[PDB]
Amino acid sequence: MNYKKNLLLLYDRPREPIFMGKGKSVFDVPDNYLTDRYRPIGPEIQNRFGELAEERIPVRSIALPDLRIPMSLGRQEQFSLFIPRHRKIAARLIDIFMGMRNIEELQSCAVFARDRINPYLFNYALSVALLHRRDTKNLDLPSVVEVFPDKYVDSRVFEQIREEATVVPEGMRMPIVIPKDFTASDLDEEHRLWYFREDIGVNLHHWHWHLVYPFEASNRAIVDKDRRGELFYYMHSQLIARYNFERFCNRLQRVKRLNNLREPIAEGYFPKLDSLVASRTWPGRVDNAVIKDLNRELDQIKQDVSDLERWIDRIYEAVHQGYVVDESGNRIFLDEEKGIDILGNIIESSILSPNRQLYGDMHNVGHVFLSYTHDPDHRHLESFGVMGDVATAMRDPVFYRWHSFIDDIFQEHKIKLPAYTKSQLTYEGISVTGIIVQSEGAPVNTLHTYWQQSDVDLSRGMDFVPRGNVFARFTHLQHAPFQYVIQIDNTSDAQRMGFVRIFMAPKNDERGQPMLFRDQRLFMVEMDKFLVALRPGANRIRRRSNESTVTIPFERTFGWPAHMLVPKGLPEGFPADLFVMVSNYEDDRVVQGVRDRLYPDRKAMGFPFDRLARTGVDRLSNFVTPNMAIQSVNVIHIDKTVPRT
Amino acid sequence: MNYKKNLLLLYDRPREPIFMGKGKSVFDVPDNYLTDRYRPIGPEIQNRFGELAEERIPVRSIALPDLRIPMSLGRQEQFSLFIPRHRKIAARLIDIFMGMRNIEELQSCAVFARDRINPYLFNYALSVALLHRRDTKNLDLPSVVEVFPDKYVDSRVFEQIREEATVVPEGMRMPIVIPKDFTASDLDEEHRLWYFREDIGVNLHHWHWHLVYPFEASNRAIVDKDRRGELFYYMHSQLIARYNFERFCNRLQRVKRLNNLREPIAEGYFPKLDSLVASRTWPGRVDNAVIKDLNRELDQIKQDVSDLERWIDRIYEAVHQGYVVDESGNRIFLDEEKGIDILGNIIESSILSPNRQLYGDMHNVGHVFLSYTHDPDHRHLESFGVMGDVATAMRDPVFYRWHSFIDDIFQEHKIKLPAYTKSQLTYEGISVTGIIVQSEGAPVNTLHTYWQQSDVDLSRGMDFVPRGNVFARFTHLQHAPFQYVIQIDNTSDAQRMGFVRIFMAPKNDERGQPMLFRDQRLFMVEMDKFLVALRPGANRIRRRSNESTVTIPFERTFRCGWPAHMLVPKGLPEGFPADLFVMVSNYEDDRVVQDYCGVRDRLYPDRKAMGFPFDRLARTGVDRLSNFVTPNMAIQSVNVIHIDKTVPRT
Ligand SMILES: [Cu+2]
Ligand SMILES: [Cu+2]
Ligand SMILES: [Cu+2]
Ligand SMILES: [Cu+2]
Repeated sequence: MNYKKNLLLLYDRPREPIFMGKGKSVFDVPDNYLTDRYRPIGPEIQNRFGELAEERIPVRSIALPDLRIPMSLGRQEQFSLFIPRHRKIAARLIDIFMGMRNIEELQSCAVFARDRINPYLFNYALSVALLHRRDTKNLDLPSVVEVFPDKYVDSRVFEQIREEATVVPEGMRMPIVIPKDFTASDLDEEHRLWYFREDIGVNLHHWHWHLVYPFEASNRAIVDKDRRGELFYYMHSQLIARYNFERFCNRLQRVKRLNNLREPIAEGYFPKLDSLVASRTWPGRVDNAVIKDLNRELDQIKQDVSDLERWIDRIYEAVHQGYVVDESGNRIFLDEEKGIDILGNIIESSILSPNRQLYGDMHNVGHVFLSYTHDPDHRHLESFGVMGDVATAMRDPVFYRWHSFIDDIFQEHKIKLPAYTKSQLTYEGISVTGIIVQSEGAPVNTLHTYWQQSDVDLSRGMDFVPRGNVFARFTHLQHAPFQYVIQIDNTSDAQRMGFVRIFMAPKNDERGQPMLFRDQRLFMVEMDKFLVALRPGANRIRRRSNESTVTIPFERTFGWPAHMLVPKGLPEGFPADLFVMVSNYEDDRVVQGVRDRLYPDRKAMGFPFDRLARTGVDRLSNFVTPNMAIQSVNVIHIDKTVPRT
Repeated sequence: MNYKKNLLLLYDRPREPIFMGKGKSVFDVPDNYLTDRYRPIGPEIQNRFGELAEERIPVRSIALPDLRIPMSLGRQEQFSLFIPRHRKIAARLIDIFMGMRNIEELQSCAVFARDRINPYLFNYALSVALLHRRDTKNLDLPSVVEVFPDKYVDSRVFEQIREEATVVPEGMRMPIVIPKDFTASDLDEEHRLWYFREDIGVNLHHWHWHLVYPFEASNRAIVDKDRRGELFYYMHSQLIARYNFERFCNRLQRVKRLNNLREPIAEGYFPKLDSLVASRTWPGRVDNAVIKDLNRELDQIKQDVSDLERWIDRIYEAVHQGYVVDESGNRIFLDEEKGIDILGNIIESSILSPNRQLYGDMHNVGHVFLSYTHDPDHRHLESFGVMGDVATAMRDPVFYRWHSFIDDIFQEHKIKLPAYTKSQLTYEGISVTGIIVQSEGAPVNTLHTYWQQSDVDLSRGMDFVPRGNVFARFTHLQHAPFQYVIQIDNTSDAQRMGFVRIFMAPKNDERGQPMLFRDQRLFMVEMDKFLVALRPGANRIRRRSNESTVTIPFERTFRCGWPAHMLVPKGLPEGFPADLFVMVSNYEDDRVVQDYCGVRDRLYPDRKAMGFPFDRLARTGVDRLSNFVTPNMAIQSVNVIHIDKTVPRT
């Protein structure tokens, strides 16, 4: 019905009151729905904004549960899911929206609440409700860039957009270029990774992943998605693999973990963002900032660094011991199957953790500590830095250090698992004899990258700005389209089903030597995984880059961003090993890419390379079984700006 | 294509050679496909049976893997999946059929093999392949009663069917009545349970359950179905709950477990079956037979009773300890979630058992011991009794004693789990205020049962019998149709999703008082479990007996779940008092996303343990059902009346 489309109007201009009229419509709000500020002049308003609209949406006056808790968070305050208190507020609001029987009462509850609670919080609470309420399925939620551009764009543009929109008539408006590589100069070598850390695409992917797999909400089934623990491990683990790749393409070494929390943090980061909702800017972190004990009475944070250290010490112990202990006192064993999944829930701290009280909230609390170095006891009445919000956390370099550490902890369980036997990763009969890649107008086994401007309408997000279009020009990494061509022999006499698993790693190390397996296995980034039917004899499989199951199409973002599928490489060319494996789909099958049910692969995530090598294996070229293939690829960057065409 | 329909012709007349022509068709078999006996007279045969056939199916000559192992089992021998050796033979044949490229070779391999290997084995191996192969989905396999009636019918009828078919012309043939209550007289009080033990329906359900959820070495993909261990526990556990119900309706006490294996078995059983494939009869077991150490060199069985006892001693230890140990030496914990599932695989010995070598093959080996009391060292060259075949095991009373024991072991784990808290089984907002049942022409809260003859065409199964129809008349328990009517209040302000869980148990004890929970919880039989959407305020839910998720209709079981006609216990002529119970649980917690009862092909659609409200002990203060209840539950006194009359099928 219309109702579904009418809720989407709530996302329009989040700070403009709901009675101001969104798109080609306007809401006919009761007077008891007006805020205390505006209610005493309600007559002057409803009339003043009503016209020039094709529709007037009526809204029925309902009972409405107490909205005290939802309204506890200030309107001009920041909202983060990492802060203990906010979690309880959001989870309560989510509960209200979720608890509205009809799609009409959801519209009524929403319309009332919208102008009383924190915009950032509202957006989250609604987003979560719509996606998991049963009436509002298969919907198109507007990109959070378009509703909250302040979390994605240098604050400098805002006063240009205001100028352009006020001075120049519609149709003659110039697109606003969004600054790139703007957070640090060349004195900071970290500035080179702007195209990854600060890319709109990857920041959206991270935000959205945490939307669909929350770690604590209310009602366990929403949190309890198949293998979400392992997902949390793997997804974040791939972020760093990809980051470490991009590091090598900018003449840097692999990211160093946060060894220990007492030592200073070398790399500072000023994000250059200005929250229009908080009307303040996000604080920066200086070079050689030190983590400090938190005492944020308001936010309900009373945590010492030693608490964090204690959690880590215990988690390590469990991992080495090989088992954990639940609240009850019983032991649960970190086996080959569910071990990783358990560990994930323990480490991030999802309510699925078998003993939150003992093993703590290790990952999340780390995000808060790192974001509050500048004001840990709230004496300066300052908010958290960028690492305190999932939406912005990936912008900071320290993210990769903290997430690097966390990964090492997971590793110190994976290295305990028994090596995959020759048997276990052989497909009797199947043999892959070669894989290549081809781009139009480029040699074989060669990938190209470059810069590319794209346009986004940030009009819905620009509150109290003259209506019209406001196009912004993003510059971001892009790769030329390509396709894999895989030669597979059956030699069985029957149709064989198989999973094609494609990863890519660097060929050598930072010192220029052909990488060993122990090293290289951790640098393999997944590129594709798809099901294929093989006829007896010979099969030529072809797969386009845009068919990738790791990626989501550009149009959707505006899943990992498509333009970020290929590492940057170097102008002189960057050498890389492309790897493919065909596994026996009958074993890997899940009787029942992203998936809203169960995860469609029985094998562990990162399956060929998650575990250590079997004895005698030393490098990739002798790890291989017949049903695998390696290929030298060369990744060439070109510093030029292509259009979108 | 046609090929799918052509394989179904293999099931036709299992002992008639494949070149004799099945249904309205006949196979055009190569001469190298003929048997050594018939090869030298091929010229005379292909021609002789070519006549009267509409279609002629060609068959291409292929290589054909070595069929030595499949052919090791004699043609006139019995076949059981419990016997270690047979498992290896079948698993190998399954492997051959499974490994054939196209459905042109599946048909070719089959056609060749069919007349060289044991019919019972062939049927199994094919059934398994078809049910789990790629091209052959949704294919309706003929009822195993129709292909092998010898496992389901008193041997006496066979010489009547032969007489009738030879003497009387088609169309004028009288339906052959199948004897009921024929295995024992009234001196044996056990004879009363014929309508359950010997019912075609329940024996088919058991056979089929083991088809779709094997434990067999085979391949891990086929055996590893979601929670099959818990399934094995629950399904068999419900068999005994239902059996114990039917016992109470025949003035008998609850089934006594097999305490210890050294003491005699009081209840003998002569099954009165004659295997036309083995051309012999199944042996009986005498009263006060004792289990004896097996030494069946041929079958590859060298097991002592003490071995069994040792496995039991160890399993008990693990259950009390609260954990098991895998081959590697690590400890795996029998937790609230997966504990039961693990234990199931350990006890039956499914290849999924985390340590077969230590905890043994306890359930299966028990079936063999009990079936070989009459000839344990093979000195008398006799085959196993009825307990040695899944197809027939439920006919013997000892089945329920052995399966009763096994259940007690599972229980020993369940009583360690923490009681469900008031919180855990409350649905905040939902309140069930009443449940009733209504049958056409009968007071409220009253169920009726009776006898009913039905007809089945056993024509496909009657080898070397003049072609035509051969209808057999089965007498079996039946219940009058009914429907539940459940009054549920929402009081929330939002549409609430809920699982309706319906069980039924006996009302009072031996002394005539309300049964206590500790006792009654184990006698609750599942009657239905279905999803329901509740509007704010008041909701009147109605559910027909024939919509039950525990059951499958008549049509299926005569051409899979529990037979529909066996859904209701028999009750008494004077009326049998019973507590009907319903619970509405919060489906959001119980949901298993996903796009029934015992057999579901997909993952199991319920996060809660099987049995749910009654699998665990009572929380403190609870004592009987009427104070176990939460608002979202309801109890109702039902009365089950039997009437000794034979209704027609209409
Ligand atoms: Cu994250
Ligand atoms: Cu993080
Ligand atoms: Cu069984
Ligand atoms: Cu059994």
